[PDB]
Amino acid sequence: GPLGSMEDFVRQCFNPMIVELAEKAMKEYGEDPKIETNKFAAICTHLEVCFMYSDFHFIDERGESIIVESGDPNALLKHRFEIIEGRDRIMAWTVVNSICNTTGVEKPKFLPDLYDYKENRFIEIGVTRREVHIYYLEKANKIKSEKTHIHIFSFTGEEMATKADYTLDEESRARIKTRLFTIRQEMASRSLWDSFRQSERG
Ligand SMILES: Oc1cc(-c2ccc(F)cc2)c(-c2ccc(F)cc2)nc1O
Ligand SMILES: [Mg+2]
Ligand SMILES: [Mn+2]
Ligand SMILES: [Mn+2]
Repeated sequence: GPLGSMEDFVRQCFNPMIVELAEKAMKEYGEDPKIETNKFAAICTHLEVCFMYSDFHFIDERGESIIVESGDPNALLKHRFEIIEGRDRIMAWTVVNSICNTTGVEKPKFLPDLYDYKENRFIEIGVTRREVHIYYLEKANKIKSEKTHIHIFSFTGEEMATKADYTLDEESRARIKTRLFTIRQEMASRSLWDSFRQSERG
């Protein structure tokens, strides 16, 4: 088929909010979305996964965890996850330090992606175009902590998580996997997938 542009793909297939947050993150770290386009798409994909991981998960009146998949969460409910990824540097650390000083959970030395109020731990989300075990070890090596929980997804449906503790039910994780499959399939239709896959480094 005709070769599409990654710019077009990102703008067509991600919510404008996600795209805007990704552009802002790249600007902050000194890279141009129109030049490092595979990186741009990876940032959007990862941000979306972070959002999808948190979506629909609340804590109820009794203080335990439930899923409300409809946009009418009753007002006594609190979000189960705090989302860190997508915030600018200052705000991200502001949220992390808050959680930490408040819970006694010690401060991570690198920004994690989420905080889980049910399991009382930070989470690092990975999304990899390579094998999940190799990417898990890479993430883990920036952590000598042992406290930040790691959850890796690949575009082929494999996952790896710290202590084989997957945190979420099968259906929630399946939503994420389905979305990654869709992203892969659409990129492939535009002849962008091979390059995007091959461009991952570590
Ligand atoms: O797990 C993560 C991966 C990335 C990332 C690394 C390399 C890429 F090519 C793309 C994404 C990021 C990340 C998010 C925003 C940003 F500006 C840079 C890296 N975050 C994360 O939490
Ligand atoms: Mg970030
Ligand atoms: Mn992150
Ligand atoms: Mn991450």
